[PDB]
Amino acid sequence: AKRGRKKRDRKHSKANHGKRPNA
Amino acid sequence: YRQLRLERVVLVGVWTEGSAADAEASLAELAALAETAGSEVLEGLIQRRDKPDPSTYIGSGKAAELREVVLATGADTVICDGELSPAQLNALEKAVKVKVIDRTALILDIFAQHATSREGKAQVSLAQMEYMLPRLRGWGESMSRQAGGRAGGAGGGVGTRGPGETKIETDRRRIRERMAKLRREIRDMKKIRDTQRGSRRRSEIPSVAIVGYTNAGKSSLLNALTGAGVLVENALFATLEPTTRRGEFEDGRPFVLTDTVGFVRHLPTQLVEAFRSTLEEVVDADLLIHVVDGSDVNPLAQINAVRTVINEVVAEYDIAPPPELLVVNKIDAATGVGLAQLRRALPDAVFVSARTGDGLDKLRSRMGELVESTDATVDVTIPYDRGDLVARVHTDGHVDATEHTDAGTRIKARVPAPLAATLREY
Amino acid sequence: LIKLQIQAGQANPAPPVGPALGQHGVNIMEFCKAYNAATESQRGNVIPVEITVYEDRSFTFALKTPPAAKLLLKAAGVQKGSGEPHKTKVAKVTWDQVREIAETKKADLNANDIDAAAKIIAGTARSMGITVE
Amino acid sequence: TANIPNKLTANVRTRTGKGASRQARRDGKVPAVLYGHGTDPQHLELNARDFAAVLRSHGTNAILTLDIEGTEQLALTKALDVHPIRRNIQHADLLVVQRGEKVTVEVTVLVEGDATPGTLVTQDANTIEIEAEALSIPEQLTVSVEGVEAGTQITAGQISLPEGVNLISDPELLVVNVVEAPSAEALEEEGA
Amino acid sequence: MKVNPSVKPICDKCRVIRRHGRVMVICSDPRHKQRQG
Amino acid sequence: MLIPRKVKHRKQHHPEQRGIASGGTSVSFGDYGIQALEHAYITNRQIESARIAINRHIKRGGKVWINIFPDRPLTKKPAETRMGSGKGSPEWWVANVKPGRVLFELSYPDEKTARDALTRAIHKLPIKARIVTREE
RNA sequence: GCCCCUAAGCGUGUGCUAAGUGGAAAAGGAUGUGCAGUCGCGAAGACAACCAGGAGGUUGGCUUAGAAGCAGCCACCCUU
Repeated sequence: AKRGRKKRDRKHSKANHGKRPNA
Repeated sequence: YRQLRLERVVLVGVWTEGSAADAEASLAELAALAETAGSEVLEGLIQRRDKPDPSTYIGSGKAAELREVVLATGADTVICDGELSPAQLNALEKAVKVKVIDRTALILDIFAQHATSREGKAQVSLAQMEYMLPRLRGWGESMSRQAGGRAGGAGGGVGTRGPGETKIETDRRRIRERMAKLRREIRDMKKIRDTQRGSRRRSEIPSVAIVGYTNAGKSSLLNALTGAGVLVENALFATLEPTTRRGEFEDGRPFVLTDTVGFVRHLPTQLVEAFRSTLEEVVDADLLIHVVDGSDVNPLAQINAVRTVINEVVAEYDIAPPPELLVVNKIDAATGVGLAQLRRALPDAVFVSARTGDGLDKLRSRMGELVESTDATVDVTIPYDRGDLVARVHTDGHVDATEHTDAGTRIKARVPAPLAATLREY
Repeated sequence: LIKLQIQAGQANPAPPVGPALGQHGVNIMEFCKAYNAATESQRGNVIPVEITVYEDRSFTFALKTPPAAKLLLKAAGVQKGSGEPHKTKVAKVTWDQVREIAETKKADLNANDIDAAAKIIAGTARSMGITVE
Repeated sequence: TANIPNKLTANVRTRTGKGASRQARRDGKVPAVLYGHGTDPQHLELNARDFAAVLRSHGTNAILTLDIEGTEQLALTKALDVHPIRRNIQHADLLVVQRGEKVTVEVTVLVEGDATPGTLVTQDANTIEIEAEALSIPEQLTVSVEGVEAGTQITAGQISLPEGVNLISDPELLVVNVVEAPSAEALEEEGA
Repeated sequence: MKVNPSVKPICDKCRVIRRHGRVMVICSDPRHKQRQG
Repeated sequence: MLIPRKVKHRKQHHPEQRGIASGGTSVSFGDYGIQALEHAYITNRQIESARIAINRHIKRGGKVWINIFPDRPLTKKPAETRMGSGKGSPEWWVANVKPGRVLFELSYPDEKTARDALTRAIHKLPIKARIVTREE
């Protein structure tokens, strides 16, 4: 689960503005 | 477990033992069990059969009439008064096109729905898992419409297909592993059950175990005698775990009253090995209180069924509980005029209504002789300055009155052996 | 120092009296003789006694009295009673010892104040429901 | 019974709208409307703290003499809006009134005595409409249920109203009902 | 020292505390002592 | 047991949960109430357990009132059957609740124990809930 | 984005952070601090502490193996 959790939580960076593909 | 729609049921049986009266009693017992489980009995019938048919458990013509009557009554549930096989039930269902179960299925369902604690809930769950174990291949729905459920191919060398064991074998393996884990768990909690009463039987004290077929005590006798109110009911198999209290004589020695769950005749041989609580309790009990109903059609049937179960467990566990006194309660109900018939061959038939009642003075006075076997029987003379000569001579259990003297007092009562062995001096 | 209030018309029948007399290194019969000669002679009503055994083994008691709650016990009352507060009437106390009730003892556990009569008028009366009329 | 009006301040809202309302609310003010029989639409910005304080002290029915740029306006609260999640005010309706106006008002009822030692007491609806003058508005009317046998239904037909007060709603709606105390069996049965 | 994410006093005599960062309950009775961890 | 006597449509979409509850934001029947603070899908067994706890706390007095009722048959897919081929059978009776809605109400003399039992019932629910009063 | 890698600020001021939280996360609990209001007391020295205060008929209650302030119980209109 850790892999998916990290992947989808990376979207919370200031550069992604909370939207991240495949997440 | 899964519970579905009820209240539309039919009952099918085969009368191969006993007489017509006994077959009718079995039918009535099944009807009462279904009623308690939450069903409405529509039609229950028995076939005079030497042994159940190996196809439908009833026979071709019987199945025809059952289809007719069930179609006319608009029911969709059939109940067999026995322990049918997957082969039996497959045809018994294909002949009617409605759900089919048996008395053991009914009993497991009611146990599951009445279970109070995780302990018994897991026990009943294991019982039903192990009853449904045979129906992996026997589950035609599981093993039907399955063309290509696996890789039906071979070859020399690379195959890349990894059902290295038959899909049915994998199912058997997985369910066996589940059941093994559950069995390990129910064995493990043996220690938990033990340590719960660990304090008990350490300080040895008389233990009277109240035994009886289902619907006999339902903890009513416990509530009436000890005075502690616990779950008591007129329904069947309501008390799902034991419970002890302090009730005793005027003597300070406690008579721990051990509750027992009901024992229905013709058990499905799945709980008698799982639900060990009551069995261990009766094994360790000092006295037995056998509960009987004085207005039943055949109290002796339940009496001997209980006696047989007790003897089986006794021989299994290498013990011998000599004290076995019966009590024919449920006489205050006045629903049985065979009181003289019972009394002419069965002493100690005190009367208590189904849920309430009194008149247990004679009961207690007759029961005491079998548990009041202490060895104290020591008298002493305490001197003028009693001071601390009150600890275990008066502030103890089985302590009696005595005379008085100027030089302290002549205590003519009984002092317990372990508590006061030599501390007293004549 | 021990004090008692249960039925005092006794001749050493019960542990509170017999062993008490026979213990504590006191005379086996002197205090009992004085007790029976004085209090039983005086109708042997409820007679609380305090033990203050001096070095001479003699502690003279007095004509003690129960509180204003249960003065009838000594006056003309029955030993019966109740245990729950605010219980139904059991008996009455006539206005004959209105001041004598205050002549027995005047103090409390603490050194707070005085007028134990003005305290007991309503302190230990409502405990069981005993009435005073 | 004759209360005294409470002095207060209230400034005319310069700009209106949702953004203005939110900004004023964040600041601490509250937008309200002062209407009246004189047909005088107004948009005032009251102080949330003072408004809450006067409500809690003098209840909902409190004469607020709010200074309208020097001159005073006698205002009577009609209804108020409280956000469900914050319990914070959002607006209220004020009626500009004078001395000598028997305007209808809404009041609550409490109980002084509790109940008998073998029964129970409950509240049906503590909302009664009365006719009281503008300068004298009662509040929190008491109800006598001191040691009263159960089974009775005290409506608004036996409520003692102060001088110069009249009831509006019929004296038939249930305000209180002294019902017998249930047992454990009934308490489990209800809602089962 | 029954440990669990949740604790609370049992008697009026035992008192909560934040010892060494981890929260505990100190009781005159050794049976009621607990820690969060 | 709290089950609807019948339903106009036995299978229905999932109930949209958005915003704050327009109504049921105060104690009407009782005096102290359970004001929820998060979207939740309450069920018959949940409410039954909460009521059991409340009535076990309360012995022979006071009163409790259920505010919400499960009136949405929520269908769970049947046994594995992969996926597809029609909707599942009704298996739950759910009630949607949004923030601010009142679930339970009670009127009890003993205020301390009343609030205690209310807090216990709240803990039994799957969402945060405050205790509110009929008065302001 | 601006300490080094890595270009740009170990920027300026007002506060929080003790957890490296920052630099994953829930139901739950909880004398941390940052900061709003508020309670009867209340700079009378409040409050804590040192403190004289050790069975009032106080061994009653349901009772007598004692109900021995005291296993426990339904009440504390009780004061120079």
